[PDB]
Amino acid sequence: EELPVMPWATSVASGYTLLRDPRHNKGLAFTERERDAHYLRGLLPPAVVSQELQIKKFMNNLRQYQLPIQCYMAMMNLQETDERLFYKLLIENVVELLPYVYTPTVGEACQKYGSIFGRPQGLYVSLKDKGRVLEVLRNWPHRNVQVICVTDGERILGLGDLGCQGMGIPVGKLALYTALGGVDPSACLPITIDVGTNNEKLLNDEFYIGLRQKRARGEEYDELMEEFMAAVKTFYGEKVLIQFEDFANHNAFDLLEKYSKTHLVFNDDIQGTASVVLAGLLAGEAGTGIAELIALEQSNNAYIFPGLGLGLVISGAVRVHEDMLLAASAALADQFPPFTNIRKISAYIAAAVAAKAYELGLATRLPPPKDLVAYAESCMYSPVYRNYQ
Amino acid sequence: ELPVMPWATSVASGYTLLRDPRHNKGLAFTERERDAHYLRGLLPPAVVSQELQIKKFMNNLRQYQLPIQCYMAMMNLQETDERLFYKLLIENVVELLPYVYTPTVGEACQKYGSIFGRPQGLYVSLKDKGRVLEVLRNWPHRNVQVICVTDGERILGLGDLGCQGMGIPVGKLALYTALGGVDPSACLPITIDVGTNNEKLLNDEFYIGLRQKRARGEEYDELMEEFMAAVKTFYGEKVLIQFEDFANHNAFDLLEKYSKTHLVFNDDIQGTASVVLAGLLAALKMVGGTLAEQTYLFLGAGEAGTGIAELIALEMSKQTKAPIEECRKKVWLVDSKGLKKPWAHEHEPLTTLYDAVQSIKPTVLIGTSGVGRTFTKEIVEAMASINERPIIFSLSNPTSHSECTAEQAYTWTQGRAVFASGSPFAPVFVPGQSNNAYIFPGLGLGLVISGAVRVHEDMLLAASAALADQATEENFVTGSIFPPFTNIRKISAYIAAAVAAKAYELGLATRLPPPKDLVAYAESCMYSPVYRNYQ
Amino acid sequence: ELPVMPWATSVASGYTLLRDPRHNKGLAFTERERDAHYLRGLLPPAVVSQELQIKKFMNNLRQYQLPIQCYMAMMNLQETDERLFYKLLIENVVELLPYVYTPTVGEACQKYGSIFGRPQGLYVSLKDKGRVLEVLRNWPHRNVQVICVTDGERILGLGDLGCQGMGIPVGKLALYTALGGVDPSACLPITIDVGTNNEKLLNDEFYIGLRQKRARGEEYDELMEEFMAAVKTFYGEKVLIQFEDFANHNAFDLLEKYSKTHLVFNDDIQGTASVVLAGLLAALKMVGGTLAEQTYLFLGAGEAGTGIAELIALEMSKQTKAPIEECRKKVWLVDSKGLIVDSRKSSLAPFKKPWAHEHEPLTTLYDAVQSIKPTVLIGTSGVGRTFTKEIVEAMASINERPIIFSLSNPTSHSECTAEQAYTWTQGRAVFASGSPFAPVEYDGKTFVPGQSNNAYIFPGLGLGLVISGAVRVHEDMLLAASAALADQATEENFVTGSIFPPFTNIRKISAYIAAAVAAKAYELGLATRLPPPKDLVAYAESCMYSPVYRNYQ
Amino acid sequence: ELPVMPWATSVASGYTLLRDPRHNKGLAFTERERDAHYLRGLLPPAVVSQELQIKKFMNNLRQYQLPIQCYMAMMNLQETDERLFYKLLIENVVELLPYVYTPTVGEACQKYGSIFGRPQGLYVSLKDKGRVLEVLRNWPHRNVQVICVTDGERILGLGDLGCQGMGIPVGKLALYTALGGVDPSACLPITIDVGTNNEKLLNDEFYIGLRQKRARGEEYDELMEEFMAAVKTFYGEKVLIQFEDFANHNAFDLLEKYSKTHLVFNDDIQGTASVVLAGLLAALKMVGGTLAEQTYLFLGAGEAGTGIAELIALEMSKQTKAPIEECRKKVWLVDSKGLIVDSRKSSLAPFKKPWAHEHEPLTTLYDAVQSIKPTVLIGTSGVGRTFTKEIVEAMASINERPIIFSLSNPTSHSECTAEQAYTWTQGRAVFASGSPFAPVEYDGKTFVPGQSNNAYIFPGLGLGLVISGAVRVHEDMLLAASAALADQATEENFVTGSIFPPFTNIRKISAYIAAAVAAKAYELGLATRLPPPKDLVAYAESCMYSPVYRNYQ
Repeated sequence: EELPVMPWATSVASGYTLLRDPRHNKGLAFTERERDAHYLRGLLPPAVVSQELQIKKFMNNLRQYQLPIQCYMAMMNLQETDERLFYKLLIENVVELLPYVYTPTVGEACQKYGSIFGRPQGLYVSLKDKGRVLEVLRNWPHRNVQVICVTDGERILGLGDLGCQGMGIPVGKLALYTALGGVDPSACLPITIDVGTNNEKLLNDEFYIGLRQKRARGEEYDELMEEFMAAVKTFYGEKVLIQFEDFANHNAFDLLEKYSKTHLVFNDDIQGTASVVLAGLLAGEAGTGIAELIALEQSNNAYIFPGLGLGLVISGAVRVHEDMLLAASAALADQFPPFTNIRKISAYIAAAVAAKAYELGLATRLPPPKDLVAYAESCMYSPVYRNYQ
Repeated sequence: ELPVMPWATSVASGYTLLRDPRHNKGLAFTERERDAHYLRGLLPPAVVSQELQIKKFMNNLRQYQLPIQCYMAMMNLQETDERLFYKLLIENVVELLPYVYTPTVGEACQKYGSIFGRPQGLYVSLKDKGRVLEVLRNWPHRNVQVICVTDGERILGLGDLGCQGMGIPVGKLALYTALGGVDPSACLPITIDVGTNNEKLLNDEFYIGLRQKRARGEEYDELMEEFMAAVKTFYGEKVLIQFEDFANHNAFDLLEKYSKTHLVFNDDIQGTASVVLAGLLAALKMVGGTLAEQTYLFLGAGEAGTGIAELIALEMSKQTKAPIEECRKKVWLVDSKGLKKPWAHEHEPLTTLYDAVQSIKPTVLIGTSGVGRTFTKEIVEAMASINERPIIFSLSNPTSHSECTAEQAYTWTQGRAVFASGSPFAPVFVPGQSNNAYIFPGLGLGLVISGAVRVHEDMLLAASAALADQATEENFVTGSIFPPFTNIRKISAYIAAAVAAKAYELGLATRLPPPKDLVAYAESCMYSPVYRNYQ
Repeated sequence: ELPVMPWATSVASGYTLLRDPRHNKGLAFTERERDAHYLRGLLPPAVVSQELQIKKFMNNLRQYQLPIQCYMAMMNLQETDERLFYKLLIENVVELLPYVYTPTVGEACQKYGSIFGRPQGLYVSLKDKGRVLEVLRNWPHRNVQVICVTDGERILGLGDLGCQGMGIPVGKLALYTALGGVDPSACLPITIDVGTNNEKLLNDEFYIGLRQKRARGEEYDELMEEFMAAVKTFYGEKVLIQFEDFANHNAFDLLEKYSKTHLVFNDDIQGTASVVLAGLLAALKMVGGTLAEQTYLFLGAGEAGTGIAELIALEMSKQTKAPIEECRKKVWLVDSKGLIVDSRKSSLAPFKKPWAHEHEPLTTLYDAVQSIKPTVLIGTSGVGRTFTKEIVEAMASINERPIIFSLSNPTSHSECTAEQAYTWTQGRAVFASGSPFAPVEYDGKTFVPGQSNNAYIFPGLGLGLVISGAVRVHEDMLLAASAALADQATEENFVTGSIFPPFTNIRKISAYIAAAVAAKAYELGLATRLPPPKDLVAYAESCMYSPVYRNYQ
Repeated sequence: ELPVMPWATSVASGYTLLRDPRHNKGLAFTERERDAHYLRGLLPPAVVSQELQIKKFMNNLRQYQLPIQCYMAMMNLQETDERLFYKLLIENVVELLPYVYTPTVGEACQKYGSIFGRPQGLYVSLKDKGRVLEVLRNWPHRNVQVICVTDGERILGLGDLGCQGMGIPVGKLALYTALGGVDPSACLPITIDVGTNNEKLLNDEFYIGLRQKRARGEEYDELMEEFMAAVKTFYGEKVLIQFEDFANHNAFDLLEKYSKTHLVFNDDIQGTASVVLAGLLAALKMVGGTLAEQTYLFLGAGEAGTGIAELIALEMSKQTKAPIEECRKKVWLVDSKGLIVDSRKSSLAPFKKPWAHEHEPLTTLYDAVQSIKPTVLIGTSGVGRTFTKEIVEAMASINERPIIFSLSNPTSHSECTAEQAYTWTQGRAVFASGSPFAPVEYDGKTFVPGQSNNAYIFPGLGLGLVISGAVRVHEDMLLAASAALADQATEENFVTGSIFPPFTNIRKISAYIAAAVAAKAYELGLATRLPPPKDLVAYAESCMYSPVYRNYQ
């Protein structure tokens, strides 16, 4: 078409290019044959160390950090250096690590985001990108995005407006879509929309990473959000999931009402909460969201969103329907069970969500497979290291 | 005839640029650099200066409870934003030296397998026999100037740490860059893995080396010969090979052999001799007297022990104009068996150090035993009884292995001792650290900038005299014989100029003709870690 | 469990961008693109349009004295600026087809080693046994849609050219892209090298293949089985495997076996059948008559001869509702031993047996023409000048408008020329050839003989399978393609003597063929791209690769 | 403070390796190299040596009908496999010099836009004012040793070809590599585009330059000053800047100005004087006599005529220890108005005045020959057939062995042919020409007249400057190069009539010239690679780039 394209060059990763790619880096788990074939001989010490031994070593060091924020920083650095090791470690130690990678330590990470800023994660779209949102998306090196987790940072947990530093939440949430729901991490895209912040402490902080101005509202905000949602559809198509999160309530409801008619969209604070509380049973975002779903039919949202996201992706759903939330709740209640078997739980939720998408005529991956549970499991990302040619 | 690696070059942009520690500026990339290199959106909107990034990193680093955690964060920084790492290190050298170098670097080697993070340096093992050149070809920097090589057999006073000895050459080269201005892209840390005799490491599931006992004799010699031939073939005649943390017999044999055919330096032998001699020249400028009027007694007669003693005798002969054999008579050493061959003078056989202190009556006492608490209250009180201002050097590293602490040296002598240590000590009197990092960066720079092809003993004398010339009344009043590390870049420039002048004078320099102002020339050659602006 | 290749991605700039034929625009990079991708100074100041670059290339190409030199310049262009190559090919298709396809491509295969330039395609040899999957992993495009594979044993009528047979699939795929709109990044030309029986090539110091005689039997079978299993493992169930230039027994065996397990077709058998049936339907629309009323006589009874005869009998059975066995009765073929007859049955190759009707033996084509009195004569012999003056005059005595197809390639192998067909029939023959012939001036008229080029069918058939997500080729898709092409042949081309529409409107023709093939895939329950779009012609067009330059960020 | 380009390095493999002309070996990659660099399957099975690739290339090249087609194939090879290009060029230098260099390179400049293929060199235009350093940063080789630059105002005898003048520095640098052993990665061809006064090019839709008239004065000066400052800033004090194909006055001004601040050579001015002086020293070695004993007469008193005359007078002053003014006394020149004499001084261009000796005015060359009775006659007029039968016969009457140099280029402009020189002197002329003539059969002998090709001198001169780390060019280095080239002319070439040794041994010749130039740099205190090696010939040879393929890890 007429729109500009990024010219991408592809080559075999070897040497430090391979060691510095978190998607391909195995660290000391590269075998002697892989080291010889990819020009790593001498760049690594002689020992070949399995994924399991690397997990053990990482957990031993992590437990020696005095502060939870230091465990969070070591986890983010791991995610951005050896992705497969990060996901396998997270899956195997989910109960111990969820408080570090997610709530509550992820909230403290957003408060201190500027001061602890390390390896770059996610994509930032600000007011300075007006008229250029598509151009910003073209810098993202993964073409086939399936799940976007987006925030404007206005309502981070119970911590309020954390502006551009709200990025820690979509980054944390997507790690859970991968670890708990098996969504491929290369298909995940955390986004922060920076329209300024009303947080005076952050506006005075020399380490703040966002636009140093008060929060845009009304038409200026609306125009950027409309350009963003149009750019996401133009570039990623009709099937991309846009998961809104940690937006202020009036905005969260307006965004959900508007974009749920034109895109595949859901708001975990409104809909995920309503779904998990209903599954449990069997006046804001949560209060009215839950009340509505009750009338229609640990309370952690991570029991529902990973399986729900997986169910939408595997069915090629183009819209989220309230009946999918009812199906996700019934599937969870049929299984609260612990987070130790979250992958099996997510497969059952994904199969129930996918079945509803087919029944409502909202699925595009046609015809539906006969066993949706086995199909969901076959689609789940496995963080076991690959063997290299 | 030899195979070559086909390298492809392209403009770094996007994540390729962000993941290259040599070019990554993090949030310091300007809006124009972000637009030009496809970073827009990959980074949050703020542009954050190198100075703000230093402040942020130091704030976080000070919150780590353990020194090893500070070391780990420093290694990760070196391997993510190297300019930031070097600028931070230079500006906070006094605070950070104990974390990036001695003593924490020793603990890093002990735990190296368990804390393994980003890959650093090059490993050459017994499995690479007949393929050493092929291994060097994998190193992505063609113009190597300084190689720091070890086999991990003598790590500080911690003994055999095998392949885990890599932490020392990695730390040493960070100091050649930060303190001496050697370009980091021209630095190559190497560990030679021939196995280890450390049974705990051989049993450790996290050990990173060959899980075998050390090779010795012909098998070892053949690998070392192939390694030294490969280094000359690939990097030429002017590459500096700095040997470090080798066991004593091996260290002396390697130095004797390769100093005739390559530009080589053994920091444990020669760097130590140079820094201690400078310390002695400075101490004599603070307390009075000459080198010839002194009586020397060493505890430990290995690399450091005989290394220092040999240079003391050399400087004494240049001043007195007398033969070196005569200058050796007033220098004594005590090994594990009691009171290497040029030092065995005619004397009654004594076993304990205390009995040697009473019989010899030294004015200078130097500890290089690698054994802790060997300088007892009795020995230090005897030194204070024999001399008005006894000169005591307790050099054994790490801190637990030190012969005595600074607190002990000043308390037992009633504040009369002239103290210097190998380990970093807190003020009591500001104890001087007889740190080799005062000499090797400037010495290394001096050899590189002059295009020296051989190290000569007179360059060690020139390096010692230039460091002593930097020790003024400003540091003497505090009780420190050495100038502080705060002005290490200026000190290194003076050392480099003195070493380069010596190379030209001896006909060993190849960068001809010599520049007129060698100090200004050394400074102009020093790597600056200020961020570059990008096209 | 299987090993994977670790691929690294980065923004192409400078010489990396200039040396990538997929992104290189040469002097068409704008000043803004040059600034953004570090090209400023690497190129002279002028910005030169794709249209000006086409003109400049065509000017230079017309100055080469030898057709092989035009072919070499075309291959070098394909491997330096592929968008320019495809746009130039589409715009100058009539002029360039003889250089990039038959006949020049036959000469290119004969001289392939001596003219070897930029690497094209993938070679899988006997030395790759047990490592075929590893070889496929070196191919830098993961989502392959169309594979054109050869072992080079039957190149045109030239026989065995071994590893140098690679010129054919490379040429065919450029036509799937230029004429059918298949994305070139989704095309994969493959040569399977099992050696060659060509003694001249084995003695040639410039030969590029294994310097051995052809492997046969078990060793060959095991490599082919490993190859077909590797293609399915790596590219999935929907990849199209188009077999080409295989010798006849092998071609029929490969087609019978792999058509049950993969999406396959053999262009020499099925593609030829489909274009020739379209030509016959067009000839009958031009001159009147039905398929059933005809009497057919073929010279040559191999891949093309029997493949075409089968599709004629099949189309006839659909039109008449009669059994296919009854429809084969007025179809006759002459091989190297003479007329194929019932008395010869025991010694015939199986593909010949359905055509062995009861009849006295006849040893020459002339005798077969006089005894059988065909209304349609088709040459697929590989032997030039076999449609003699006497044979063509007998056709013109037997028929008011004899239908004569001289399909053997390259040109020197044609059974007769267009000049001969029109002169020898006093301008009454309905003529078509495999080789391009110039217009013929006869009496006061100009005759433009149609070329029964497989490229009229395979690009659209390939696109139709891809866009519908077809998992199997069905014979009814070949009939749908033939009917779609014949529907494009009108009075506009008939008035000039051409039974085919010209290649100038090939993109539109391929869209109609693709839509008819895709409709057939949906109707037969063989399509996986569900649901079918309502307008399959508009859908086919929307899927076609456009070689217009992109604008770069 | 200045911005830097962030460069990323990685191991080349697959198509990245095949598309890099510096590393690409084509079919010469061994099976082990193919396995190690992910090429298995990307190439056909045969491993074909560098020698076989040279043979294959030469076979194809000889089949092109047009010389420009040979040139295009050569440029495409240079930009696909440079080691193959250089090894082929070295081995076939006599045959290929007329295609890669003069005269075909001039035709290439005239048609540069219409034949534009793979990008070569760097373009700096008026649009780059204030950004010249930024343009140099896009060049992917950091350690440039030799820059060949033009503004294309005077290409051979073809005039102003503007931006299309790039073909000359590209050709000249291929010769610094092939003939002199300068590493090609250290060579940088540059065209400065300030517009063109060529109306045919400004009207040509395929012109590649700024479509404007040529800038002059301050605008031109400011770009040239920024360019020369950028070259020093980025490449240092030791980079060689070789000016070429500039108009006479501009070339003079640029050489006078930048010779004081940079390492600067103008091949047209300085290389020409050096090669003709070498021819004269060799002619005198062949037939006997000294420079001082000769009487010189030139037809043409321009850049070449006066440049050569000055270098002859300079060498004569060194040999005799006499002032150069005394050495100019037996050197005479005839311009378009006749003999340059003292009485004409008021109307002469200042550069002609040192040659205006006292003498009666003479209007024809014939009268000048009869009156002056030269022993040496040199044609630098640009006017063909001005060395008439009468003139050549008079030279043979005056001298037993007349030395006749007909240096005007191309052969159509030559003052006389080799056939004419030998016939008109009964085989007694010592003849050389600027352009090649075929051997001459006269009496029972074969005469091979030598050519005053600048390519004999500049490769070795450039190498001599590079290897010694010279910071300035001195006129004595030109004398050392001439003496070194003449020393290579032996009885082996004299017996055939050639005063120059053949180009077949050019690598050895260049090593001797390089050693003599380097020795001169050390002697004059202009060399920085200190101390000088003891054997400068062996040192020059050890520095020469060898185009034999590397083995890959």
